[PDB]
Amino acid sequence: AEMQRKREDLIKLNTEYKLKLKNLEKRLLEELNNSQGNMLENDELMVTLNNLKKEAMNIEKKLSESEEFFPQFDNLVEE
Amino acid sequence: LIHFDRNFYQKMKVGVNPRSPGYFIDGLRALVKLVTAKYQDLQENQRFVNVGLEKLNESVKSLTFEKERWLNTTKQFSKTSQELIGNCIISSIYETYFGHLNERERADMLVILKRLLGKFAVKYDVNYRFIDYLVTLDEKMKW
Repeated sequence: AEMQRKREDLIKLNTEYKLKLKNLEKRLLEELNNSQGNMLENDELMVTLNNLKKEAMNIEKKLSESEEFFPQFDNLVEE
Repeated sequence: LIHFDRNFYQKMKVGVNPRSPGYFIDGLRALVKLVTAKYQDLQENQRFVNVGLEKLNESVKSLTFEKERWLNTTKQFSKTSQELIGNCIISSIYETYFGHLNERERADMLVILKRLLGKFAVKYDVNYRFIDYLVTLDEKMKW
């Protein structure tokens, strides 16, 4: 039950976080062009980009366990 | 593609060689339309990380040099582009030859295709999925 539950979120958070990676890159560049001569407002998005240090590396966390999950999935298809 | 079409009729179709090349032409026409669609979009995202490389260098501060160290993504692009030619091969074949095949009949041809991709000096994504590769989450929702 543990691996069929994680199978759904594996390709879900694969696409979700990569769409959030494309979504947060856009939110960052919009305020960097608005606030460049202004104060460090970008900082108010950079604490969200500090949260992104979990998100960018969340991807890397899940890709690492994928290379471990997939060959176990394919072992279970045979029975 | 020749070795695939020759294998498609050989495995799938029953009735001895009444019928001949159709899909082959359309399979080729799909690849051309797919590689041009993908190389225009590979270079579009490569242009989005090159325009972000220009913008981070202008600024430089404590954590921002981790973002600069995003040559892992820039390094990653070469591996992504290496496989797009052979990835488009499988995608084109799925659109053309697979539409009317069984669950099992699709998978099995994929094997013969992938091992044909294995003999040739063509690089493909080993962890590959037709849905995720050509379906967009906005369309996947819509359907």
